[PDB]
Amino acid sequence: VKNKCVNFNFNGLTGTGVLTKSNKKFLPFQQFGRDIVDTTDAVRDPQT
Amino acid sequence: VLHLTQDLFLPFFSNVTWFHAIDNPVLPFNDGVYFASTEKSNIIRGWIFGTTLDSKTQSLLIVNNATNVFIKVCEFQFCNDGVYSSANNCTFEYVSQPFLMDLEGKQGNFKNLREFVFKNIDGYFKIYSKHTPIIGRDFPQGFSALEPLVDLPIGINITRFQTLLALNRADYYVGYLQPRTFLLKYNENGTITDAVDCALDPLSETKCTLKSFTVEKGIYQTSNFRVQPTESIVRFPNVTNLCPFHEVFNATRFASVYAWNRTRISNCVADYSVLYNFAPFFAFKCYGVSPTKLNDLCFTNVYADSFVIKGNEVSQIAPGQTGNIADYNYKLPDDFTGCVIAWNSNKLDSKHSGNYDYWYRLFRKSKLKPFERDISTEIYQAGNKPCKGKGPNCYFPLQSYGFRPTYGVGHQPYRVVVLSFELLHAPATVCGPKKSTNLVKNKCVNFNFNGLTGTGVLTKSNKKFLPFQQFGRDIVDTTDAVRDPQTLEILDITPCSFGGVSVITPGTNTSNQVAVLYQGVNCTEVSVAIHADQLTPTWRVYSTGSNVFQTRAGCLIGAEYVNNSYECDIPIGAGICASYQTQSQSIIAYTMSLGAENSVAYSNNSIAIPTNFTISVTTEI
Amino acid sequence: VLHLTQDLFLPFFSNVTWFHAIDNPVLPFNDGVYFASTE
Amino acid sequence: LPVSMTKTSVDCTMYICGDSTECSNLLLQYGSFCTQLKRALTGIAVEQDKNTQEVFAQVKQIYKTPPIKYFGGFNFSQILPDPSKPSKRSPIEDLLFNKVTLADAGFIKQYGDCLGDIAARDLICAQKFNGLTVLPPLLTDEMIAQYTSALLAGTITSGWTFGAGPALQIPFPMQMAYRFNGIGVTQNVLYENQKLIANQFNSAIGKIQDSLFSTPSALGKLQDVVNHNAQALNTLVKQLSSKFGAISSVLNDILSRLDPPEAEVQIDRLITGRLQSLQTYVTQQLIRAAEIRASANLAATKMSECVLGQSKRVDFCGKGYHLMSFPQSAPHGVVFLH
Amino acid sequence: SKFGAISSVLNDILSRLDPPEAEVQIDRLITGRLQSLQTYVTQQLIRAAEIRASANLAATKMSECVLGQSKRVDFCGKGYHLMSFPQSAPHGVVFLHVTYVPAQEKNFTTAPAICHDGKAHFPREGVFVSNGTHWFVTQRNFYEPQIITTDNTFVSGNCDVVIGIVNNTVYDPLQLE
Amino acid sequence: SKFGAISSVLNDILSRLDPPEAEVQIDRLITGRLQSLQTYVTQQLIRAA
Amino acid sequence: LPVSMTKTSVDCTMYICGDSTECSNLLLQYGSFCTQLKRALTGIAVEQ
Ligand SMILES: *[C@@H]1O[C@H](CO)[C@@H](O[C@@H]2O[C@H](CO)[C@@H](O)[C@H](O)[C@@H]2O)[C@H](O)[C@H]1NC(C)=O
Ligand SMILES: *[C@@H]1O[C@H](CO)[C@@H](O[C@@H]2O[C@H](CO)[C@@H](O)[C@H](O)[C@@H]2O)[C@H](O)[C@H]1NC(C)=O
Ligand SMILES: *[C@@H]1O[C@H](CO)[C@@H](O[C@@H]2O[C@H](CO)[C@@H](O)[C@H](O)[C@@H]2O)[C@H](O)[C@H]1NC(C)=O
Ligand SMILES: *[C@@H]1O[C@H](CO)[C@@H](O[C@@H]2O[C@H](CO)[C@@H](O)[C@H](O)[C@@H]2O)[C@H](O)[C@H]1NC(C)=O
Ligand SMILES: *[C@@H]1O[C@H](CO)[C@@H](O[C@@H]2O[C@H](CO)[C@@H](O)[C@H](O)[C@@H]2O)[C@H](O)[C@H]1NC(C)=O
Ligand SMILES: *[C@@H]1O[C@H](CO)[C@@H](O)[C@H](O)[C@H]1NC(C)=O
Ligand SMILES: *[C@@H]1O[C@H](CO)[C@@H](O)[C@H](O)[C@H]1NC(C)=O
Ligand SMILES: *[C@@H]1O[C@H](CO)[C@@H](O)[C@H](O)[C@H]1NC(C)=O
Ligand SMILES: *[C@@H]1O[C@H](CO)[C@@H](O)[C@H](O)[C@H]1NC(C)=O
Ligand SMILES: *[C@@H]1O[C@H](CO)[C@@H](O)[C@H](O)[C@H]1NC(C)=O
Ligand SMILES: *[C@@H]1O[C@H](CO)[C@@H](O)[C@H](O)[C@H]1NC(C)=O
Ligand SMILES: *[C@@H]1O[C@H](CO)[C@@H](O)[C@H](O)[C@H]1NC(C)=O
Ligand SMILES: *[C@@H]1O[C@H](CO)[C@@H](O)[C@H](O)[C@H]1NC(C)=O
Ligand SMILES: *[C@@H]1O[C@H](CO)[C@@H](O)[C@H](O)[C@H]1NC(C)=O
Ligand SMILES: *[C@@H]1O[C@H](CO)[C@@H](O)[C@H](O)[C@H]1NC(C)=O
Ligand SMILES: *[C@@H]1O[C@H](CO)[C@@H](O)[C@H](O)[C@H]1NC(C)=O
Repeated sequence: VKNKCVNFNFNGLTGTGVLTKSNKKFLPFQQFGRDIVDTTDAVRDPQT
Repeated sequence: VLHLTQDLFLPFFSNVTWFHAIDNPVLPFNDGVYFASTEKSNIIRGWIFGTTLDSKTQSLLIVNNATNVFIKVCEFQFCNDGVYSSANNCTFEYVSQPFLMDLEGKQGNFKNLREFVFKNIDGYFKIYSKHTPIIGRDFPQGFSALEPLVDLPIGINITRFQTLLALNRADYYVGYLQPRTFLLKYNENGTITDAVDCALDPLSETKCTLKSFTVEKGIYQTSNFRVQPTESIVRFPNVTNLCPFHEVFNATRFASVYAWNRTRISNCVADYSVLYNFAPFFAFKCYGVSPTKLNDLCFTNVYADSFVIKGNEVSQIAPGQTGNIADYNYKLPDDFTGCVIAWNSNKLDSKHSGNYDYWYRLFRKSKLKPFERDISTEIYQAGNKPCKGKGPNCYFPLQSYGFRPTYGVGHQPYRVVVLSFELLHAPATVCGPKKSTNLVKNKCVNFNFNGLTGTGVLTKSNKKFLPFQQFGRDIVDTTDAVRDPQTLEILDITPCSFGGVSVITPGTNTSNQVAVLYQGVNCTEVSVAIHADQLTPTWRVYSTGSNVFQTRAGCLIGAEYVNNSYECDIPIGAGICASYQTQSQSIIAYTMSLGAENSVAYSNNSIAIPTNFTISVTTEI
Repeated sequence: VLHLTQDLFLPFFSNVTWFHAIDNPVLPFNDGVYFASTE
Repeated sequence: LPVSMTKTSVDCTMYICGDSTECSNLLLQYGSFCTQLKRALTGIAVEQDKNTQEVFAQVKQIYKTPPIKYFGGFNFSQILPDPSKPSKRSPIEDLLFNKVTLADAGFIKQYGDCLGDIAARDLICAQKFNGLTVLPPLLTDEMIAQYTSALLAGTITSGWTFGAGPALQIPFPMQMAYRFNGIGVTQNVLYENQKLIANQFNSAIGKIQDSLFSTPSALGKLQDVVNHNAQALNTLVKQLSSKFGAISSVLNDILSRLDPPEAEVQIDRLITGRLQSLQTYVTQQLIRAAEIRASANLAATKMSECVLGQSKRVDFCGKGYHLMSFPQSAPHGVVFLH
Repeated sequence: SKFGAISSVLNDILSRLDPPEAEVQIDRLITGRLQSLQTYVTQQLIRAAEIRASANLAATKMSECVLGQSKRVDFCGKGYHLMSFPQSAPHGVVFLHVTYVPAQEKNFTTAPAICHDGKAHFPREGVFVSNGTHWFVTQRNFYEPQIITTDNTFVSGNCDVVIGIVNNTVYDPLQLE
Repeated sequence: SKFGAISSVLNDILSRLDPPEAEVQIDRLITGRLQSLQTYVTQQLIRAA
Repeated sequence: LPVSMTKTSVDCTMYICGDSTECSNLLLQYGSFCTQLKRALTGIAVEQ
């Protein structure tokens, strides 16, 4: 359920917000995402 | 982003030990190991870990082959060359893709550089690998990020490390990680392009404080420098008398709770191993002090109140407790700083046909205030009768702790001795067994004077210590002078070269050279400290003799004093400014030039009046 | 230094009862007593 | 008018956790909460330096008095520098330095004599024992007197022209006449009572020096600022003897008495107390530095108006119709002679 | 920052622990974050008070330098101020002071007054200046020599009290006509 | 404001708990009120400036 | 134009510990954290 306010519990990372497609360049080992202030920014879909 | 992290890293310009292979020494493992190797196709298979590498401690094997790996946690015996001969307690196998990638452009020019980093934080063994087609240099210098490959929960005490070889008919580069602070420059793609260690050089360390890769022109306060004690002196009482703890525990008639036998422990050395020995311990709840580190403390007076009491009243005894015993028989003070001890004694307080020797009070007119004995035989009043006797409405105060060799756990004759300490500022008479070292003056040194731990410079003094005086202080209430227990002399106490390091540098887009300041400390002390390698900063700035300048604002290292006068470029303090000026370029320090020296032609009848004018448009923001 | 302390101290300009001798009354003890004698 | 305060660079790690690795590790759990403190103190130091620059460095050219000193009968030898004195400071200036006592000079490098203190170590050694140092001001008290002398020689030999552009020499009686013309009195009146006004000027110079001497404290503002800073530092250091509701008030014996996973609570209690006290100190220093910045901006405006010219605003440059103002350097401040 | 708690994430601690202790960690996070926020607000108050002082300075500068000529030296830029022009900047203002700055000057001579006939003449406005041979009257900030006249000077004195006086002749446009 | 203690009345919590633990709630109230007073004094100093 | 504010002289001992001896004892363990406050308010009143 993208582009909609949703409660997410991604692989144990719980939070609130809106999700959508992205054009990141995650390396294969990368799993989470963050910012300079270490705020969880991107989550790789574990089943997609 | 320029994210900064604190984690085990290989220090920049650290030392990797380069070996050869033509027997395979065991390398110590501590805080992780960096590994690298350049081989034509394959001469290294894997690594083995563990402790003592025998069939007594769990070990590891990271051997590889052409198609997979062979990760396992086992207790192999030995091979002395099929790389093991035991699989008894060997579970937790693991198989996945191989760790070694080798590619050639139709030529063996590629030594397939293989960088590996392993570590064992809270178990969870982590392996990071990155293969770079070999260039001209074996261990060159260009940056290469390291990516994780696997992380699985090992949970064994990795201390030793070894490698495996291959068969046939300049590699192995190994480094050690220690905990440092690193700043990493993250590429737009998410990769790592540049990293800087915050323990390498002044410019690097500042770079790691102005969190960026460009340190612009100016002077930046970064950290502090502190001399490190070359030695560690402890001075403890001249006597080495073992305390009579043995006699306190080797007693045969530990008095009952209603009359708590209180012994005194003074002028002795308390070694609590003898306390452990005479103790099938069941309850060693220490409150004011950690029981483990009991031999490193100096106490003024030690109290050993001993009484035998039931099982549940062992749980009863504690500060701020309650019960028939805790209220009318033995109340510990709330602010208790000490240990209570209970070990079962059914062999000395029991016999056939019974034993009713022991006593306890359930009847007291009021609560027992902390550390008070109320030995007295008065019948408790009930109602309003002045009755003096036993029976109904006239109750005898204390009843019996009747003991026979057969009860349940909560009702056996537990033996209880409590230790009460006085851990305050006083001349202690009881200390732990320690070796009183010698005295070294005029040298930063950790001191443990009669249990007063600290660090600083000691020396002779002309104080007028009165005979009872033991300590020193100031209006700020900090220990200043401590009298020597074994020489009866006055020794002052000082900070161990505390200051502040500021680095003067021009913009990194201009030059990489730097000038370092140690604030409010003569360079003679930092020069000897640097030559003694006892300075807290690890970055050692070069000292060519021409780069030392004792300023009024501290002392400068790395900049030469130029007697000329220029406009201030970088303010250091006390009228001294440093700047990057041509020689062909270097960093110089100079005194302020407040402006051009000018003289007016004032006279009795001489006047200056402009014959012209200009219109100037300035700006203000 | 001008250190300030809080302890059991004889109050300034307080009552001090002066005795003589020529029988040895028992005196109450509370929060300590200050004793002085010239002989 | 105060111009600056003592610059401080209190350090978190040493002030709160004296060389204790576990204490520093548990302090790292509060984040950069105190990197803000170091940044604020650095900003205060830089602001004080800029305040001194704004107040005093108002001339780009350092002027010098003529070798002869005959200003139409006016006696000024009390405010120009004295060559014989090594510090090259005016007699008016010397009283100012002798009537203000600094608790911490800062430019002492006092390390090395805390061992030689013999007696109980003083406030400075105590502060060094717990990581609170004093940085020295960028402009020393000597070249600040050079700036003051440059300003003084600019006024008495060039009038107010040097405050605008090139310094144009003009006889002192003539500058007096022009300032008089600036307050609505004909320049002629001066040229018939030059002797009387010179005698009155000399008498007032002499009496004001005596007034600033026999007085108990006419420098109350500067001494108040110095006392405030010293008292703030003393209150800062004194909180290190406060248990803050823990077993003891010393990190070294707390770690040496309790094992790590029970001493953690006590060490965290100390961290909470000490960080709160340090935040109190830093906020109060920020407030006082803002106050001193306002005072120093007032001083800079007063210099630029009363010194580099005649100010028509009544009761700004002292009481009465303003004529001139001679600045004098003071410990952490400036003193005007309107 | 964990501030001394198990974790720094509220949705983590809540969904991992049960109130009893937990609350304890959430209270720790409260006493950390609230104190941090109070630090932020206090610093903002300090900075906003300083900016208010700077803004009052700017407003007075505008009202004086722009809406008029300011006689206070050095206030509206360096030199004899003439006018200013304000310009808008992000979160601030930029002033363009236009100041009159003098230029090339020459030693000439000067005397406080000129005694024509037993009476001392003083300049109505300007400076008594001498080329070196012929005395002249001029301005203060610009050289513009003018012939000494009874209108360019006012007379009051006795030629015997003013020191530095010089002998010269002042002209009158009345005797000729 | 209870500040995370049993109650906000000091006279109540002294008579309802014994020192050992009471001390904890009293310390909580202490650090709450003292921090509130610190905020008040800082804001008053700002207002006075 | 404002010229002065109300002069306040709060006292820590009562404000934090209403006539409670054990609370005074507990507050004493916080050092001279309240002498500073009384000094600050007194200085503010004098400044007004
Ligand atoms: C508690 O019981 C202890 C053991 O008897 C007493 O300690 C010792 O008693 C022996 C008796 O011969 C002494 O020789 C020895 O010096 C030591 O005192 C202790 O006194 C006693 N205390 C009380 C308060 O009863
Ligand atoms: C006053 O100063 C002016 C500039 O500061 C002079 O103007 C100059 O005139 C010359 C030609 O004479 C130009 O080449 C130059 O660009 C400038 O415009 C002006 O002459 C001068 N006047 C006097 C009397 O000195
Ligand atoms: C200017 O004012 C000076 C004040 O210090 C005068 O110096 C004086 O010198 C006399 C000795 O001649 C001392 O007795 C006196 O204490 C003072 O120092 C100085 O003479 C004076 N000069 C002129 C020209 O007025
Ligand atoms: C004094 O001021 C005089 C101005 O009137 C200057 O005299 C001039 O001299 C020329 C001839 O050289 C005359 O033709 C002219 O009318 C004027 O009088 C004179 O240069 C000046 N003196 C000096 C020393 O500059
Ligand atoms: C200006 O001119 C006056 C006459 O025009 C001079 O007065 C003379 O003074 C001398 C003595 O100096 C007398 O002897 C004579 O009778 C006449 O009064 C005056 O001195 C002169 N001043 C200057 C400075 O030249
Ligand atoms: C997840 O597993 C299902 C079941 O086999 C499979 O159909 C799907 O492709 C898998 N997706 C991923 C991303 O592993
Ligand atoms: C590597 O070892 C595994 C485990 O025995 C085996 O399955 C695999 O075939 C081996 N690959 C080779 C021999 O190339
Ligand atoms: C194997 O070793 C582990 C690690 O000590 C141990 O926990 C386990 O009991 C052992 N298995 C046996 C003894 O069967
Ligand atoms: C060895 O590792 C195990 C894994 O939990 C741990 O229990 C043990 O404490 C470690 N050894 C030591 C000496 O700490
Ligand atoms: C009493 O002393 C004997 C003598 O060796 C010893 O064996 C025994 O353990 C001691 N008992 C206690 C309780 O200390
Ligand atoms: C300490 O003991 C030794 C040996 O008994 C003695 O020589 C020395 O004088 C003693 N020192 C003091 C201070 O008692
Ligand atoms: C600092 O300056 C020099 C150089 O070290 C030397 O006299 C001594 O170490 C210090 N001087 C004083 C006065 O402390
Ligand atoms: C040049 O510098 C030296 C010290 O580096 C100094 O002793 C000397 O006086 C200086 N010369 C001049 C002319 O200032
Ligand atoms: C100015 O006049 C005084 C007194 O006549 C004299 O001492 C001084 O030398 C004169 N100076 C000049 C430059 O003429
Ligand atoms: C001391 O005792 C006398 C006699 O009872 C009494 O008069 C006096 O007031 C007492 N001292 C004080 C300070 O009250
Ligand atoms: C006036 O003459 C003096 C003496 O030579 C000289 O120093 C000064 O520069 C001159 N001023 C001028 C020419 O404007």
